[PDB]
Amino acid sequence: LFSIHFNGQVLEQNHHKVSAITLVSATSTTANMTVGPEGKWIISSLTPKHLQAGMQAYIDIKNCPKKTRNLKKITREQRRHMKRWEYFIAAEEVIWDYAPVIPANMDKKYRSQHLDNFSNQIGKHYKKVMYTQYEDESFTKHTVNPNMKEDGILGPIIRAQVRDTLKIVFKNMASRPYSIYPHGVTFSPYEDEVNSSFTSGRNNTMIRAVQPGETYTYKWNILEFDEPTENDAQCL
Amino acid sequence: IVGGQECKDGECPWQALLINEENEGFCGGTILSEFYILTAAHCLYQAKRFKVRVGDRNTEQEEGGEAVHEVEVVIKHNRFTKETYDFDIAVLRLKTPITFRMNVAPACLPERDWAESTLMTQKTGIVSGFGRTHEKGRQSTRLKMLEVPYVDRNSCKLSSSFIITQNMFCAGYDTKQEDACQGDAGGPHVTRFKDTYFVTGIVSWGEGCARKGKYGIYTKVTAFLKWIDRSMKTRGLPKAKSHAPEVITSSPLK
Amino acid sequence: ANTFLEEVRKGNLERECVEETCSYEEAFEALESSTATDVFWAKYTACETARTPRDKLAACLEGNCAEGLGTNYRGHVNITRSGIECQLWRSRYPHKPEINSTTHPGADLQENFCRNPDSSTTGPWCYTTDPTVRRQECSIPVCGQDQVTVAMTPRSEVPDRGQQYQGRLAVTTHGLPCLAWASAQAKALSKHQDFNSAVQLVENFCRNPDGDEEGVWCYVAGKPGDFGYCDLNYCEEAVEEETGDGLDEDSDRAIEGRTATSEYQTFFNPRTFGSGEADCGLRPLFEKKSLEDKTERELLESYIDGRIVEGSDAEIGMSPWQVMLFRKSPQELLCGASLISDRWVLTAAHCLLYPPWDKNFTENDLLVRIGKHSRTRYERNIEKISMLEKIYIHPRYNWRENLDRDIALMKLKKPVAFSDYIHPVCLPDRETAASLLQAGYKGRVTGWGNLKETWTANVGKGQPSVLQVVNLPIVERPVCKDSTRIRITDNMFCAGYKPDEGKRGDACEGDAGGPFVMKSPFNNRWYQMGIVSWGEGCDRDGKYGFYTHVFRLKKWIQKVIDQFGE
Repeated sequence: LFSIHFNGQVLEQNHHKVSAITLVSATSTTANMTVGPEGKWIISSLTPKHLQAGMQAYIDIKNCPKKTRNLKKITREQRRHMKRWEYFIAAEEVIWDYAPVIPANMDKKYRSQHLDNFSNQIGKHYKKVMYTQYEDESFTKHTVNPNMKEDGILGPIIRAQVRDTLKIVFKNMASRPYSIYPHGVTFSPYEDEVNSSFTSGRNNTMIRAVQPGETYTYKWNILEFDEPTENDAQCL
Repeated sequence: IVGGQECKDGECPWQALLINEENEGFCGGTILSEFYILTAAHCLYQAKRFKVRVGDRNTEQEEGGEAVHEVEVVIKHNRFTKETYDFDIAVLRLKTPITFRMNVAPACLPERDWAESTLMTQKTGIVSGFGRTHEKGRQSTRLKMLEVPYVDRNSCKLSSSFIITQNMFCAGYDTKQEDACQGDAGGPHVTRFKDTYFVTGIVSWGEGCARKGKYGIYTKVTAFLKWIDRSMKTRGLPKAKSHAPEVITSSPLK
Repeated sequence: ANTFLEEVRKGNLERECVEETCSYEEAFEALESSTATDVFWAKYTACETARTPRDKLAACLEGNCAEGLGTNYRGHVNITRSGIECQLWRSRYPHKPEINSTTHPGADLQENFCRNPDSSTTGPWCYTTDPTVRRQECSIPVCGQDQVTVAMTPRSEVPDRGQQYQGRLAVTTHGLPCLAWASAQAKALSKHQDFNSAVQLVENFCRNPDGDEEGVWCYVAGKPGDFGYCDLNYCEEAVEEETGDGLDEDSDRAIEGRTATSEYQTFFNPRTFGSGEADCGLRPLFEKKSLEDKTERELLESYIDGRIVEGSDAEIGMSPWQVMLFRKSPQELLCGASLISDRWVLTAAHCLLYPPWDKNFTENDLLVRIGKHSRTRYERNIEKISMLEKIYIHPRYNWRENLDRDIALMKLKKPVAFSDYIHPVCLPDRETAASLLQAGYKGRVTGWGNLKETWTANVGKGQPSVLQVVNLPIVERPVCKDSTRIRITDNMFCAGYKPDEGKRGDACEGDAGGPFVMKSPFNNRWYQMGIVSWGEGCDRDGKYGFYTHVFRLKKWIQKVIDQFGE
């Protein structure tokens, strides 16, 4: 198989707004869409079982003024919800292990071997970085001191809407420059938040390299042109 | 196809027409016993007076000495939403007791157990009512009671813009013909379960009644057992034999 | 048609009275008729010459030709000689016949054909629908000498509201000639007129010195009153959606939250107009207290869509403004009106001037009552009877075509006050709706059952005491073209409910020209923009009304209040 994906630009397979397709033996399927702003998007052919040779591609979107559609930016005079809610994410190195905090079914394979100083292997202080979500400009404690339990090391609950102000205030503080990238989202020419090679002028530059200690906010306004269809489920 | 057939003059007692002192009705009720008449709360609140007459198959005409069931006062309901619709059930406090005649037949009381066996089997139902929920241009002089099927719960929250809870669900045909606001408000959607008759629906208007061919709104009195029990035993024994039986109660239905 | 019982009167009268002796007590019991008894003397009596034989004429026995004088027609012939059908008998529009529909309903007073209500002078004539002539005779054939009566007609054949105009013409509208500037009175009433910059000047032709986007005019003489405007045949291009590009410029939200002190506008001057500038949209009821009663209950259009309207009840206290017209003797309901302040009162023009009706009022028989919730009741502590004394006609009063701008304007001299039952209303301008094309806020057109007793009859509902509102929804344009057989000017739109099978309707309530008072959702204030004209949709079979786009005429009031100080 081939785990293909259309970064940024979202297709419409079977009249359904999707951005991924991974079947086998060349399934009889075609799609179509409508391009957006100019830029350099990515065709991420991320195939884990097929990477010893190389398979990468991108999208080169220029600008030829021919026709203009009736695409309105904001919602049509009813929905806005302009709020000052920016998702705070700090790439911390809190002590997180494979076994849960005080395991229930007793994961002795990792508790008494790698979780602490038992068996004299790794230790207790780890550097496992996890993407969380804070409630203020502190970068040290979220809604609670530990985690939300229901997600663990996985990302918590994040919902998007019109003018959701997806301003990911990312501030790395570990030992390797990290960033963030939502699956299939169109951003601004100023902020990156996507593995893009589009390095143009200072006006349309985008760099996601966030060194440990430096903070960067990926500001972009998610509006009505970032929502799926009507027949599918609510939140994709 | 079974269309809008009128009610029979035999087994169709549940029709307590709630009118006014003048020649102007508003909604209807449900006959179950001699101390409580289930109907919508907007029948009396934000309306006019209250005049009930059981066994009245026609409003303009009269079939003799049969329509007599006057009401003294009335109260409201706790969960009754004034703006929308939710648990829209009100009890009419009659003033004169009426025996069991031909056009006045009693019915057994519902229970919480008939909630998982009545909705999965009887996927249909009948809506008894003179026709006062949609009093626009279909005011029939004859007591009409059409048949409406039951639909899945996942297709009732989108029938109207108002989010519907569990108390009310679908009780009509698909988006084809006119199957909503049938009969009088507070109309009994009694479903013949098995050897008995238990009402399980009250037709009410949500945002009024216009081009509502999608689905209908009908309550479920199986969950309303805690309200019909708190307003029957806490009131005590009938003092003057149904005065008020008993209207002297708090507004949130005790 | 089913059983031998109803088809017995056709073959009964054969050789007993057609060519024999009969009168009243000789051949009366051989007819068998219980309901159609009195009308039998008029149906059989039609052949003025002779009724013999039977298998030849068949005019005064069934209904085919019009031998004799022509009084009825059984066939379905709606054509006349101009394409427009005859006027319906169950309504009086635009003229008023001698009889209505209350003298004899047994003679089928429906289906507008070719009949004769009074004497016969030529044949089955009709009433002219257009205000041009008065009668339009038909061309119904006649037995015997098949000849054509009258000769039939084959009837076979600057953009941006006009700014940079350079035409060379000088044609008035009615009959008010205007001279030039080299006469004597060149600069008369011109002390506060706001001059713009667009068209140049000229000697004696149609020009636009003020700078109006409506039309051009000149300084006429005649009588010290108003002035006429020039007319030019442009094009029928509608001001619908713009075909350029495809984007807009409107807002996107305006967040829910009443944060508005006093951001109102002012166009007129308090000096030469009076009040009605600041006191607007401030009713001591449920406006300043930030509350909601049972008035504006209009949520989303996707309530549950719409089916058939009914018209609910009302309550005393929700309809403050109520300006109508009445007569001192007798006291009968006329048509609706409006009020912009406390002096100039405007109303419709199709209820005051009608040359064909031969009734022109002066400055005494034109009364006006403001603030009323019933008809039989009569108080004094809540309202006061007003009185008019000044009348003014409209320059472009071309009502003989398709009713083009029929709005009158009087003047009130009684210094009345403003309380709970009397509420004034301002007027919008242009600096607030420059791109609000995707809207359509309706007004509060109150009134009882008055329109049903002015043009038609409508037997069933008399004069109800319920403040019934009138809905005026917004519609496209081709909705009343594929099904409507009569043409309509692009200046006026359509208003009506699409019938499903063939039902009538109940949407012509209120008054004949109620006030269109709309609350502005920007600062919570009632505004007045537009006047409801003549309505239609309850006399045929559920059609569409006609309402002309009358949104301008704002600067015309300012240029005629100059005689208050002179």
